Amino acid sequence: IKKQMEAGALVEIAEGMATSIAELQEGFNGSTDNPWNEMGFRIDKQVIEAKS
Amino acid sequence: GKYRVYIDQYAKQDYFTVGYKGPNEMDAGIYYAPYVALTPLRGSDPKNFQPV
Repeated sequence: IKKQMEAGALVEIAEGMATSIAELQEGFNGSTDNPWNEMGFRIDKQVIEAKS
Repeated sequence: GKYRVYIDQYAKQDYFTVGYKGPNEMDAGIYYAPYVALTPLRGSDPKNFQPV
């Protein structure tokens, strides 16, 4: 894939959402399938014991 | 002298209607009893946050 990008066949893109498919997300006027994208966070511990 | 006239905006062909209405409210021929006036309601579905 990295070889293809150098040749210009594939180029990275970052686009927005069309203002007609963005206003109606998860319901509203007769929409059927358009879930939002969400986030979150996890938090975990780490133990340690001494020796002699 | 006697009669009171009200114009029918959305009249069909040419009709004129005569009717009676006594001073006492009970002498009407048809009763229009309102129970509760317009009760406003507002909300927002969390699936899309769009006001309703």
